[PDB]
Amino acid sequence: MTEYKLVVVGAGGVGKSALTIQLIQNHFVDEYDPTIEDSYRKQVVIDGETCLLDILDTAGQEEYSAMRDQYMRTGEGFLCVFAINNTKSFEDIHHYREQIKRVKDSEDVPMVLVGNKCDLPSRTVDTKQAQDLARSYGIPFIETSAKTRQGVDDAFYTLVREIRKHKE
Amino acid sequence: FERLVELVTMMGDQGELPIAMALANVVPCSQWDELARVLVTLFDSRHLLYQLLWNMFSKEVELADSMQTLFRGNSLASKIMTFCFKVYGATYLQKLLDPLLRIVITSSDWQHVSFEVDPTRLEPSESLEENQRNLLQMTEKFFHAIISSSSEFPPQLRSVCHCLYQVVSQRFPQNSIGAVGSAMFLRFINPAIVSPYEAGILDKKPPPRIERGLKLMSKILQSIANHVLFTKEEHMRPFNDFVKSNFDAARRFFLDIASDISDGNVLALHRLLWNNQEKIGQYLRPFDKMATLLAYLGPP
Amino acid sequence: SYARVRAVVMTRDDSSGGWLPLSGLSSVTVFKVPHQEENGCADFFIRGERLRDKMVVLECMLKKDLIYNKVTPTFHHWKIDDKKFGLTFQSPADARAFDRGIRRAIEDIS
Ligand SMILES: Nc1nc2c(ncn2[C@@H]2O[C@H](COP(=O)(O)OP(=O)(O)NP(=O)(O)O)[C@@H](O)[C@H]2O)c(=O)[nH]1
Ligand SMILES: [Mg+2]
Ligand SMILES: [Zn+2]
Repeated sequence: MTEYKLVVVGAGGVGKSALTIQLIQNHFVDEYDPTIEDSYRKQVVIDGETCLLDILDTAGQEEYSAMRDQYMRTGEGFLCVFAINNTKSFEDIHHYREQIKRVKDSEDVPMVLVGNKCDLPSRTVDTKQAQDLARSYGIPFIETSAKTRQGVDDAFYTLVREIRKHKE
Repeated sequence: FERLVELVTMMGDQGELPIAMALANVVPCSQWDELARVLVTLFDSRHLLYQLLWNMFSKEVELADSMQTLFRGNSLASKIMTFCFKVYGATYLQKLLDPLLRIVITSSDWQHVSFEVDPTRLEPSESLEENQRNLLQMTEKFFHAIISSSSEFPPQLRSVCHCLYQVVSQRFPQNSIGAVGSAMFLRFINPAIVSPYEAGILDKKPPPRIERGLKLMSKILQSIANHVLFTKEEHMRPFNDFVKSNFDAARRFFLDIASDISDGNVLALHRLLWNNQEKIGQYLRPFDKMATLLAYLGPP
Repeated sequence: SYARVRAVVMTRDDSSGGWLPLSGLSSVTVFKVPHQEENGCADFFIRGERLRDKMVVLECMLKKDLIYNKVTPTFHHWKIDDKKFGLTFQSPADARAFDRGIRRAIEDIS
């Protein structure tokens, strides 16, 4: 089995941990526990290949920005997560992507744009906006909701497919 | 002098701070990082720091949905709090953490000290039982030095945490001290523990094995501060007995600190003022009075 | 609550040189507020409200190192660092029961 080191990044409160838990432990955390750095591992099959997923849950709090150089250095794929009811959250993805490119010294680093909290009825970032921003990046965009577990497998599996195309 | 910052520090009836609150809800989020620097330094220069903190902190708890949303994430008031910890507790953290850090690096570099407690990440030569002890020993003396540091806590922060203590107590009188201690550890103590070099405490980054242990120690220290057991990562559960015992020791330290400067750079406050001056009066006297000073003193 | 009596709260005046009521007769209670789960670690308090208007007149936080002087029956006073607080009881039976309550409260501090 091949190891795929995934990294979840985004602003604080977008649902990075809630999305990670629904993938690993298959249950929705209703609490808000701001993380520093959590690590997980899961074995799964994508497109017929069995593989291990090395998942890294990062700190959205801006005080822990000095840790970003290390996990961007060792990570292979990045799941850029934003919340659809926080326009700030949508625009923060830029500064994460620019630092990933700078430490990788590359313009093509595999990553996926994820718009979380799709269960809410009020959204400040509609779908066509995030689709156009993803086209600017050249990366896929997937709508997810850690509450109802919508698109959580799709978001993580798609990031894996981006790493496969990059390795070839 | 023709430079009147009074308008900014003007207080309405019931202490409204009309100019700052209107400036807080219209300035772009990019400049929030320096708006907190401008307002904190200005109000502190005129002995109105408590009035600024009382107004901005009240707005946060007011609009916060629940106690777990309180001061989590990055908003302007969250920037103001971290700035006050920064400019007033830098010397406090520096002289407190530097001795313990130099004991961890200069000393104990003799042995193969490893704090790796994740089994799937552990080298075959190293031992899990031994590394688990190494982490708890380091975490113990670090935690003891913080709890015993009450007599060295600077007064400006003690005023910030108490101001934070009272404002939340108006809506959540039960266990309001918990919110102070978590934000205290999450936004001030732990970020400097994880990255001592970037915080200005050390001259260079510690060795890679120490950096892994400091990161794991701050995860434990945060669990103690949040008064919550480890429930996510299975390899942090072995420390639940350690964090369950030190719950109320930190709670006593939080109850302690929560109970009762040369202004520099010649801030181009008017440069900040007029750039976001457009449509300040979107509300619902000073804006009319402000326009005369802005028209006479043209933007630079 | 751990105990519940009706007594007059006392405060030592440094200008007067003796103990004086804080102005009313109060119902003094000893209770705990759980930190998290009800059957878990908690904080302990002494609280007294005047009977006429249910207005709080004394609120303490019990500590393990707290000294509790029982110089005479129906009169107890203690110390919370800078400030000094006291109580005078209407009967020794009420004073003894209130002492038993805070004695077990400190035993449950942990
Ligand atoms: N309605 C709804 N709420 C969600 C969803 N995902 C997360 N939340 C809520 O978002 C809050 C924060 O979630 P969390 O996963 O801790 O966010 P985070 O990205 O981990 N924050 P941090 O960066 O500090 O770790 C919690 O209240 C959680 O319940 C979602 O899909 N729908
Ligand atoms: Mg998280
Ligand atoms: Zn407790």
